[PDB]
Amino acid sequence: RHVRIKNWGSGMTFQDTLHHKAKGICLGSIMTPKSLTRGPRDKPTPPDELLPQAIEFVNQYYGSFKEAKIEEHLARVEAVTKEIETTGTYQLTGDELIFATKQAWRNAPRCIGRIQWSNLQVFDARSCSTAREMFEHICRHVRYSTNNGNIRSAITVFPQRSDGKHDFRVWNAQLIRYAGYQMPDGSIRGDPANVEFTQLCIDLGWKPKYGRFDVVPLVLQANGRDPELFEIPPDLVLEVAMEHPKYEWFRELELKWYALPAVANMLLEVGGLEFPGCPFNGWYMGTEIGVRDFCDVQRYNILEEVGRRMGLETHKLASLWKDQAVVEINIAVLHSFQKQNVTIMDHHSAAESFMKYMQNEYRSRGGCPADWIWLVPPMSGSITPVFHQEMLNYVLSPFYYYQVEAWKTHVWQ
Amino acid sequence: RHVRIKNWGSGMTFQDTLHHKAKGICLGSIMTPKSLTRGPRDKPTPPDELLPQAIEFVNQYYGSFKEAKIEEHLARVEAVTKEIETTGTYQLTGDELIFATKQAWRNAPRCIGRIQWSNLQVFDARSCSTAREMFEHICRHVRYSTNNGNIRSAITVFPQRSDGKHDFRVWNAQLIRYAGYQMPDGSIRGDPANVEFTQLCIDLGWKPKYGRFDVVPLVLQANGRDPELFEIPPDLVLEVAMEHPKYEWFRELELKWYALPAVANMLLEVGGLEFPGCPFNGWYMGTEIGVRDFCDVQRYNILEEVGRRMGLETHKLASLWKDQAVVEINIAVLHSFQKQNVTIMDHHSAAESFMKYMQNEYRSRGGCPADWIWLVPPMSGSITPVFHQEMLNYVLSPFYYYQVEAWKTHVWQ
Amino acid sequence: RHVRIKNWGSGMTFQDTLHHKAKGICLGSIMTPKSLTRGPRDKPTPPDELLPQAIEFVNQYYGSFKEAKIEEHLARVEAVTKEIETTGTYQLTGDELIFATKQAWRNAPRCIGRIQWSNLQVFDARSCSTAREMFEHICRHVRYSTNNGNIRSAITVFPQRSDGKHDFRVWNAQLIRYAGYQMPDGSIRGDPANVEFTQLCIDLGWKPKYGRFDVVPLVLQANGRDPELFEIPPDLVLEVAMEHPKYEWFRELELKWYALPAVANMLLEVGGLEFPGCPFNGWYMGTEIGVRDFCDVQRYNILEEVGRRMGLETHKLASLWKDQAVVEINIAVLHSFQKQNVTIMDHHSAAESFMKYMQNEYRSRGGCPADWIWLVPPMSGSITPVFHQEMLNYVLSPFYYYQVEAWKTHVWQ
Amino acid sequence: RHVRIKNWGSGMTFQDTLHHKAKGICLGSIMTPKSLTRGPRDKPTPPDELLPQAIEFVNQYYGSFKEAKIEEHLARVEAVTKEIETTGTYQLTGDELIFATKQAWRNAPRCIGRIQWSNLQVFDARSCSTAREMFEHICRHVRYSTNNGNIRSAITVFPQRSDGKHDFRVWNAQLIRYAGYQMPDGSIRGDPANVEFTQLCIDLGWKPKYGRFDVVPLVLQANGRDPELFEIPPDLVLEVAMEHPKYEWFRELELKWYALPAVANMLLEVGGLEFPGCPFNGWYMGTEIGVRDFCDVQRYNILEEVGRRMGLETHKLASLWKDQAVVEINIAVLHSFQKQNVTIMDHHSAAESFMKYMQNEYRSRGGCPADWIWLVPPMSGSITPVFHQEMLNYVLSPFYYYQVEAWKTHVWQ
Ligand code: HEM
Ligand code: HEM
Ligand code: HEM
Ligand code: HEM
Ligand SMILES: Cc1cc(N)nc(CCc2cncc([C@H](CN)Cc3cc(C)cc(N)n3)c2)c1
Ligand SMILES: Cc1cc(N)nc(CCc2cncc([C@H](CN)Cc3cc(C)cc(N)n3)c2)c1
Ligand SMILES: Cc1cc(N)nc(CCc2cncc([C@H](CN)Cc3cc(C)cc(N)n3)c2)c1
Ligand SMILES: Cc1cc(N)nc(CCc2cncc([C@H](CN)Cc3cc(C)cc(N)n3)c2)c1
Ligand SMILES: C[C@H](O)[C@H](O)[C@H]1CNc2nc(N)[nH]c(=O)c2N1
Ligand SMILES: C[C@H](O)[C@H](O)[C@H]1CNc2nc(N)[nH]c(=O)c2N1
Ligand SMILES: C[C@H](O)[C@H](O)[C@H]1CNc2nc(N)[nH]c(=O)c2N1
Ligand SMILES: C[C@H](O)[C@H](O)[C@H]1CNc2nc(N)[nH]c(=O)c2N1
Repeated sequence: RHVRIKNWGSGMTFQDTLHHKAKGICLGSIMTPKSLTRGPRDKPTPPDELLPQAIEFVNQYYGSFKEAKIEEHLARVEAVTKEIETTGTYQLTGDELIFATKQAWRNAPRCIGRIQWSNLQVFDARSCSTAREMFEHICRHVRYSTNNGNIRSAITVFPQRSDGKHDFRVWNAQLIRYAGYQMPDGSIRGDPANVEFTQLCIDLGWKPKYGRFDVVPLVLQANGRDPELFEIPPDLVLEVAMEHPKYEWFRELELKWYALPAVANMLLEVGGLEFPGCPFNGWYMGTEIGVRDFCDVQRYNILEEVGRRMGLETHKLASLWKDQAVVEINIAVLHSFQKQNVTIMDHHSAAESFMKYMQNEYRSRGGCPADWIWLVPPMSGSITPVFHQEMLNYVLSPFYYYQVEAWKTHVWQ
Repeated sequence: RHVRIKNWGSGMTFQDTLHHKAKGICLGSIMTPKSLTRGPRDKPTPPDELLPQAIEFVNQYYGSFKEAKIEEHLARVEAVTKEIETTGTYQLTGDELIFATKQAWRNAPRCIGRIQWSNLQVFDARSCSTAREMFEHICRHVRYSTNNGNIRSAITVFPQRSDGKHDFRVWNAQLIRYAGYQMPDGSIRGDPANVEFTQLCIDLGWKPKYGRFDVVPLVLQANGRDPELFEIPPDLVLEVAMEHPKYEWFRELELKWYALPAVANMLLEVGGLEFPGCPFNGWYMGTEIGVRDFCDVQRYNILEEVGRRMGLETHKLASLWKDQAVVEINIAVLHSFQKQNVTIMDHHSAAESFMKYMQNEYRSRGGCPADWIWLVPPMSGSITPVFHQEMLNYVLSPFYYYQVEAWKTHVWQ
Repeated sequence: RHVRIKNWGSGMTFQDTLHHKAKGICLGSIMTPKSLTRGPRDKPTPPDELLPQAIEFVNQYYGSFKEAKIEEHLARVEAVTKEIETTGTYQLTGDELIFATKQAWRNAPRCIGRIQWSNLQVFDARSCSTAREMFEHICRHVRYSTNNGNIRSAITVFPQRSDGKHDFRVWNAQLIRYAGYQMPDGSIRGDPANVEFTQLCIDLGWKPKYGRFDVVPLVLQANGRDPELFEIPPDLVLEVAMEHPKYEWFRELELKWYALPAVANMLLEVGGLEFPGCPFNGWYMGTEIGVRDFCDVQRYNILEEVGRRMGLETHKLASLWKDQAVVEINIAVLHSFQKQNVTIMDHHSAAESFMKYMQNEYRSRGGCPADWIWLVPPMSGSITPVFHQEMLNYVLSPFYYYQVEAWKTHVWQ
Repeated sequence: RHVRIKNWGSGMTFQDTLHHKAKGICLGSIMTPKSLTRGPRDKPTPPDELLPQAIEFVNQYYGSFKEAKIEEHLARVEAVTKEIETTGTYQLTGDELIFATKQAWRNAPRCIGRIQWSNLQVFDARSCSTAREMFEHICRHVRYSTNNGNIRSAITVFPQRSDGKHDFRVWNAQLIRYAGYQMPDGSIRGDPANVEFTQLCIDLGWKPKYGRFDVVPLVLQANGRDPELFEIPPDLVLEVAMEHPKYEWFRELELKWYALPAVANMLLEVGGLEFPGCPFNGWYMGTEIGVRDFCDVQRYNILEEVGRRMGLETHKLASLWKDQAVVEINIAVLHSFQKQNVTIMDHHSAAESFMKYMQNEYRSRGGCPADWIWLVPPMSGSITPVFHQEMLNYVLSPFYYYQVEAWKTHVWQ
């Protein structure tokens, strides 16, 4: 049974059926609902409970293939059953893992970038062992993805959970993020969103360097142990200085940003197994840096200042000065990234492509999970076509769930 | 059960309890869910189930007063219970109404303009009997709200619902909307969302004027009977012609819009009762006209034209040429409404005043129902505090529901 | 002894030999130098001193012909001597007259229109005797030249002056002009520059209408007699109402002007004869009305008002507000004229057309008399080629001279 | 004898007597006429042709002081007479020079700045001895007058002409001026009026830089010797980059202009002495950059382009596009110089003051020598009072004369 949804802009309608295949988990605009969280545990998933899911994942994987693969399918099911019954858990083939990481992306309902899903570099780092080693893998990763400014998407997978006590985790939210500091006059220099995390880093040893853009160290957690700190060697963090193609004074704001956006603190779910260490990256969309990173009040908040030097009437709020200023900032980001041969995509182009993605999804697998709230751009929203797209939002499997900030639960062994 | 609600903008965090007294009706971004609709009926609501709700609301009414008048309260509940007795339904004092309209405004979650909820003008018209009287009651409503420039808000309540066979309802979307016509060569002229309806109007005998800004006539329904067209007198329609502070050429586009946004076809629910005609108006928000009306591909869609006219790089999408037009078009709208002294609200001031309201509502009733998707303005979203506010969405009584539009069910006499 | 003459704009460089013929009469920018006036006299030009000037002209006339008839040159030269000896004066042949009016035009150093000179209607009114009769020829001239808006150049020539005591003249500076009146409160209303003359008319019987554009009557003198008033029928007075093509409000200044510019008060000198009655007209140049008639402080003086009305910064001198208004008014004039199918020439075309003329003159007769001060338009001067053209000013024969205005010398019967 | 002259705008007339004192020298609109030029010579000015002129000046000087200085005056008259009897020439006191330069400024009849005359830095450089020494002096002068943007007027005076074989002159017509080059395909780059000169320096060994705004070298001539080239230190050449305050695109024209207008190539006459080296500067009038430098066909010629940039009907003349652009360019010039904090006066302000200057001169020496052709701005002429003022032109003494340009008449060592 089918659910009707309409693109009010084109009149085109899809019939969504893939929903009636969803894990059945209005908590309305909540950023991190419980429904999308996967907490810690501390005994391994009951093996009885894991079995049906593993058959289901094996079944998904095999029915992904061009011709039927009967022989090897039946083989794999038996194989997997025995493995769980005898060992409590199971291991997945090198391929299975590729397929899952790609599928879980495809299933991520907040990612506008999804047209790229079939195209994802998969770093199998499951046999990883000290934080020493986690750090090395993460560099192998950043080097590949930064690709001399021609960003590519890639994922690095650290060994499954077992226990719920021997977790491999990156504690940082993103691989590369700017520090933020509470200054003695009560003011915040740096990135206010990160005041808390940086404190943690300082507490754990890091020398606080008191600057607008200091890159915070990796906080790496091997086998559930206490975390250890590593600094990403600077020449692997690729950055872009902001300038504006018309306004000189832009350069004087002395603004820059990193090229590579990588989520680190999220957990991957596959046929019942959980990986709490999987950092993945794509490339940036204009507005993320422009609108958010630079104009959000709780991030860099450069909006007021720019209005002032565009000489706008920053006091009559009705003059739309704020909107003008946003747009200039956003041109500046794109322009800088282009003037520099560093991959980046504007929100219009993104949305356009997402519409094509959404189209083939319905055409090919009967559906497409999507968070409208997340997918419609932080700026000039109803000008993009996704704005007028009725969309359904649901949890499939494989899937990327958020977990609980690691420090919130860790026991300092 | 108290539910946590954060404003990632400031940090300020609300507790929410009000959700609990919501007779609890992911249908994600669906424009009109069945959840939010009030269908047609052919019998009157059963004695049995109409009484509990009748009581419910009288309760609300009284425990909202100066203090608490104890036996108007038992003598009003005496009244109602014995009123359902002898004709199985009931009346509301010329005054329980003033309350429930103001209350159901307070309760409509998509309205960003709810700081003004107590400042409403109630036009009692529940006695009214030809459609041609409906017409006059509406023109009172209009001349009043238009107020020669300075807009005030008003609702007009028509007779409730007996058999359902005898409904009083306006078929229009809003009172003032522009007609849309499908031209000989297949092209469209006017407001293209309204083609549909303009068509219907013509079939009911309206002479089409084949013009971009023609005001479509009222289609009116006297208790059940077929509908009759009455055109509004042209000088009860206040309109603003568009021009730009900086762009003399903007006039050349010859664009204008109406002063007054009113909603004809929603149904009010009050402690059990249903009123299928209750038009209500407020004043316009900048974007509704600037962004939405003018820029939407399925509306006037002038964006391409304005960018040619500002000579931007209208072929390189990533030049943000779209985002600039949209700003400039909106300054035009905002500026034109000041130049001709007509109440208008830019989307910032709206947002801010909403945030103040939302704060009040959580302070004084422990909850504020809000549909994030509708409240965040259609341009420059994240530059308005509401974007960063987590919100809960729920239906209370009294409430304004959408109906299936008359022409689709109404049995043709 | 040719004089070098450089056009700094082009670099092109003429050699003037025609100044050698100048009757050799720094009076820098004086509007009416003594040497361009022909005063009254009160005895005929002495037979003696006239004779050579008559021959003079005669050779110049015949030496003008393509052909060259020697025996007619002699026949004419003979007729003339034998005419001057016996009458004391001579008579021009009809044809000689055409030639002479045309030549004096060519010889008018202040007239940018000269490209047109070979092409000019000549009305012979030398046999005229009553003032009423003068008035008839004049309306013939006006209907002819007005030509339903397609203006044509023409001159009407009244009886030569005989003894200086029997002059036929028009006292009016121009055939069509608006009255200026001195109001009781100090202020002036109408054409301030014309208060003076208006007064005289009132004095001779005319009823003042106290209106901004009131057409003054004709003040006509027939051989010596006190002048008489006739009003040109409103039908022969073609006018144009100013509107601007972007500013509706322009029409609110209720401005108009007349289509026909005719100098009436000047004196033609041919071969020692003086005709002090000879009005001639051409078509208007934009700027004459736009810059001069409307913006001269001592004329209609509308400039400040057009300023306020356009919204410019009219107390900051440096804002160039004075210069923007003058451009817009000047457009209104051209626009208005086009709009009503009435010949008008803008000052740019005029400039260029003069340059083509000047150059032909240098080619064909070795010189071209030219008053730089009068020829360079009253706005955007250096933008016209005549500005960078070095010129010589000098008096040839025939020639149009200024006269001492009649009322200043006339003795009244 | 008195000479009456009218201001047609104001009605006001002066009578002029100062002209009787003019050393008695139509040479019509000639830029650089014989009568205002001052020959080279090869003998000293014969002593007793000098004498009457020396007494004359000495008389003027003492006559300038508020209270008769009888003794000191007589002393100086004999002083001088002796000096001439015995040396065949004379020196003038440091003070007399200060007085002369100012008087001669007052007497230069083409300078609308003259309102300032009483107010001039006078660099005595009469002791000067080499071309290098000349260069030294000229910098003192530029750093002084440039005065950090706040322009001040100054004159530097090099040693009087002796036998006029040992002249001291700067061959450059102005101090700072841009080179103009004739490019290989005959197009002209830079300042086309300046081509032939720039070629001269190229030939005296300047390395041509082939840009738009190349500052030319100084061509210096000491003691009649051949000249030598010096380049002004670039940081003494203050320039203004041009931007319109409404049109961003203006900045894209990439125009700038120097801040200091200094005339070198003129000769000072005082009491029969000739100074062939006296460079003077004042500050700019808007128009001479905006209208002339930027719009003359023979200059930077931008008009066509700005027209295109502005959407104007550059193909239909009568649209007055040309007039509209010349305005905006001019605004840009003033606005640029104002924002960059550099003295400039606009042509209305200029003219309004000349008018006060004139009116004082009449009040107080019975005259004011004025070239109307040069005084009336190259734009909106009629809109400035001077257009309407009849003015007399004549040569007093002291006086700044023009010279045969040095390269025409230099005996090449
Ligand atoms: C072609 C490259 C990609 C682009 C252009 C892109 C674009 C985006 C953007 C703009 C967001 C929202 C970011 C924000 O709100 O702060 C997002 C969210 C997300 N994307 Fe992507 N994406 C890309 C690749 C990926 C990849 C490779 C994965 C993992 C396989 C992924 C999974 C997600 C997830 C899980 C979110 C949720 C955001 C959160 O709460 O942190 N995306 N994507
Ligand atoms: C005080 C003036 C008012 C302002 C400024 C205002 C503002 C707005 C805005 C901007 C919208 C969204 C428009 C759209 O998306 O098409 C809206 C929708 C709405 N408002 Fe208001 N409002 C006002 C008065 C009222 C009143 C008097 C009522 C009823 C008593 C009301 C109930 C609603 C409802 C139910 C909607 C949803 C409309 C729909 O789905 O068609 N508002 N309001
Ligand atoms: C094609 C038609 C003509 C045009 C466009 C034209 C243009 C002009 C203009 C623009 C002026 C200056 C007006 C002012 O500043 O007051 C002028 C002055 C003059 N033109 Fe013409 N002209 C035309 C025909 C004639 C004719 C037919 C004659 C006589 C044969 C003539 C002789 C003069 C004279 C004598 C002046 C100086 C008049 C004065 O001081 O009032 N022009 N002309
Ligand atoms: C307040 C300062 C001054 C201003 C604003 C000013 C303004 C002007 C202007 C606009 C011109 C016409 C320039 C042109 O068409 O190229 C001019 C010409 C002239 N001014 Fe000045 N002036 C100033 C000071 C001086 C000084 C200090 C002198 C010499 C002492 C001077 C002597 C002249 C001379 C001789 C000319 C004739 C220009 C030529 O053909 O080279 N002015 N002045
Ligand atoms: C794969 C990828 C691609 C891309 N273009 N951008 C990204 C952005 C990742 C990111 C960076 N900085 C902040 C965020 C989000 C806030 N916008 C993370 C977040 C924060 C919070 C408080 C809740 C939540 N659910 N998610 C996400 C990831
Ligand atoms: C009371 C009031 C105030 C105000 N400022 N603006 C308005 C706008 C009313 C309006 C005008 N034009 C179109 C609409 C709605 C779209 N936003 C119509 C609509 C269409 C559909 C398919 C669903 C829906 N729920 N509503 C609403 C109403
Ligand atoms: C034949 C012709 C053509 C044309 N296009 N314009 C005209 C303008 C005639 C005109 C109209 N209004 C005033 C004037 C002149 C000043 N502009 C009159 C005049 C006045 C004074 C005080 C002195 C003088 N020499 N000339 C002339 C004539
Ligand atoms: C002291 C001073 C002040 C000021 N505001 N402007 C100036 C003008 C400097 C200047 C710059 N470029 C050209 C000129 C003159 C053109 N108006 C040059 C010139 C050329 C010719 C051929 C003749 C002539 N007499 N004068 C002058 C000087
Ligand atoms: C499909 C999607 O829900 C639809 O385009 C909605 C989105 N948000 C909106 N928000 C407001 N305020 N008004 C609207 O019409 C819409 N349209
Ligand atoms: C309250 C609300 O959920 C929150 O501010 C969200 C809204 N939508 C978003 N959408 C994206 N893509 N990224 C964000 O950070 C947010 N913030
Ligand atoms: C004083 C000066 O001669 C007078 O204002 C002149 C200037 N130049 C002119 N030039 C033309 N063509 N017409 C005029 O009236 C004038 N007026
Ligand atoms: C030919 C004419 O004299 C030449 O183009 C003059 C005109 N008037 C001028 N007036 C000023 N002030 N400066 C100039 O260069 C000129 N040029």
